[PDB]
Amino acid sequence: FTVEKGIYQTSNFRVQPTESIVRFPNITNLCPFGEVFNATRFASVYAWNR
Amino acid sequence: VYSSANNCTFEYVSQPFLMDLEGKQGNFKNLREFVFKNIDGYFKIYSKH
Ligand SMILES: *[C@@H]1O[C@H](CO)[C@@H](O)[C@H](O)[C@H]1NC(C)=O
Ligand SMILES: *[C@@H]1O[C@H](CO)[C@@H](O)[C@H](O)[C@H]1NC(C)=O
Ligand SMILES: *[C@@H]1O[C@H](CO)[C@@H](O)[C@H](O)[C@H]1NC(C)=O
Repeated sequence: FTVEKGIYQTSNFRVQPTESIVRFPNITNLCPFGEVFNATRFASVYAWNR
Repeated sequence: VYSSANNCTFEYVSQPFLMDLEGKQGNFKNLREFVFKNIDGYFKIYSKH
């Protein structure tokens, strides 16, 4: 109950963030994969194109 | 280099590169190094001229 002159550490100061921005891509993107849906010929079901 | 292919999944085209088809017998002027690695199914290519 009695406090003398000096410095006493009570707690810690926390700067909580206010915003949360996340950006994985920059724009729309696509790598060539339509050849399996646009091939000259397809495969059968006994041996299908994985 | 081959006769024909049967079936596959991956086909990638890199950036265009120009070459000279003339062959000579003189001293070399460039050095090219390549490193090919295979970790957990991932092929790695490292190179510098
Ligand atoms: C992402 O797309 C924008 C708009 O096309 C472009 O300015 C930026 O350079 C791109 N970033 C890349 C390709 O890393
Ligand atoms: C296949 O080719 C046709 C004609 O070139 C095109 O209209 C179509 O968008 C392509 N893709 C699919 C999934 O049909
Ligand atoms: C298609 O390729 C897969 C491997 O990517 C293979 O297992 C399958 O047998 C192939 N199908 C044909 C018809 O060659």
